[PDB]
Amino acid sequence: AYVTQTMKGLDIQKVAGTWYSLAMAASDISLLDAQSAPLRVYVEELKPTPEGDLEILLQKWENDECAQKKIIAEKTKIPAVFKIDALNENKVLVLDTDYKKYLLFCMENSAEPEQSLVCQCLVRTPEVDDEALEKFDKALKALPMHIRLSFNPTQLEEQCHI
Repeated sequence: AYVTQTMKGLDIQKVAGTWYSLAMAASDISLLDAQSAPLRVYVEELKPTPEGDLEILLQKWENDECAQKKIIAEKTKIPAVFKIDALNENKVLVLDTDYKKYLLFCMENSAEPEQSLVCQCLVRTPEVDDEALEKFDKALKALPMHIRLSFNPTQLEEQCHI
């Protein structure tokens, strides 16, 4: 069995500083509603707090702007579930990350958000390569996303559009 959750001992501290969004996708277009969607962001850099939580900032596509999203993520003691409590977020589930090479986690916020669950697999892979994508076919792609998004690694080396 190749696990199927967050890994136990999945310490977000193990994924700190790089996140490439090979793809971000949503289970229901509602978490993905909008040409750019609110929870459809690619990650530029993670800044793990001194060790209590992991504070990671990312880039967001706006018709013309670069909006930025806040991820404050603590599962309790802080391993892989986090409430980020900004932009309709309150709980994040990281199913994988640097424990395999890729990361799997979506944002959503408990009130009636499970129809808000949009997983994001951040990359680092042994290449900024669809490696997370094939593994997406399985990671977050392993599922039947209803709005699904994936970009190439070539631009992943650039922030926003510039």
